[PDB]
Amino acid sequence: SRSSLRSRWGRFLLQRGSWTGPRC
Repeated sequence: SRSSLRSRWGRFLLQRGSWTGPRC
């Protein structure tokens, strides 16, 4: 299935909302 675009925001978002590492 096309879970590479409609699902990319699934794990990716976690890097912007779940991964608040030391960076601005």
